[PDB]
Amino acid sequence: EVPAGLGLTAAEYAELQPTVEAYHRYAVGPGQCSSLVAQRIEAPAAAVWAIVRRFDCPQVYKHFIRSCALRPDPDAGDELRPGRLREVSVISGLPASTSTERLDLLDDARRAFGFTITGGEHRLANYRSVTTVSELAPAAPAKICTVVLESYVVDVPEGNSEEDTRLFADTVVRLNLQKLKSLAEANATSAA
Ligand SMILES: CC1=CC(=O)CC(C)(C)[C@@]1(O)/C=C/C(C)=C\C(=O)O
Repeated sequence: EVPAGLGLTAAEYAELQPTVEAYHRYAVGPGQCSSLVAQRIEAPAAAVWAIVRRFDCPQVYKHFIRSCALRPDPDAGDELRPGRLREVSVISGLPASTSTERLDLLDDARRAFGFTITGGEHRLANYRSVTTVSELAPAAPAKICTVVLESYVVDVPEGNSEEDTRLFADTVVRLNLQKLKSLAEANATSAA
């Protein structure tokens, strides 16, 4: 029952399906499309999640982001609560110059993250994203495998097709996850 084109095996998806059925699901309207991307990372689940949970600094693992600035505190000092907004700057030439994104879900216990795009300069509208970090622990002593799942839903512009939009989003998402992998694996190598 593994969704087509995912990148995860049957044994792996069987464990992750509760996390898939809980955090990654969407109601897709005629002018919308959704997708789900998986990334395997060889690194502890805490290290990967520690990078992902930082809403203030997405430019660390996110490929096309030159700089980012977080909006000042509406009465929350030490912790980033859901409802916070950030303003993201993107490299030149891309469909988007800049984006304003809001924190939707941050759960440290269940290791789930999410955010929505409100406004800015870009073609993609109403982009909702959910990122979960999951640990697959072998009963016998094997290497560490952490699986990151990131799903989204987005509106398709009237001039753009569904593939062209989805291919673009999948591309950005995977470059983000490949960087997160590269980063967390280099950090997990030096520590022990
Ligand atoms: C790099 C870039 C180019 C655009 O045209 C749209 C937008 C500004 C939203 C974007 O930041 C896309 C970000 C995506 C798809 C996922 C994310 O970051 O989690």
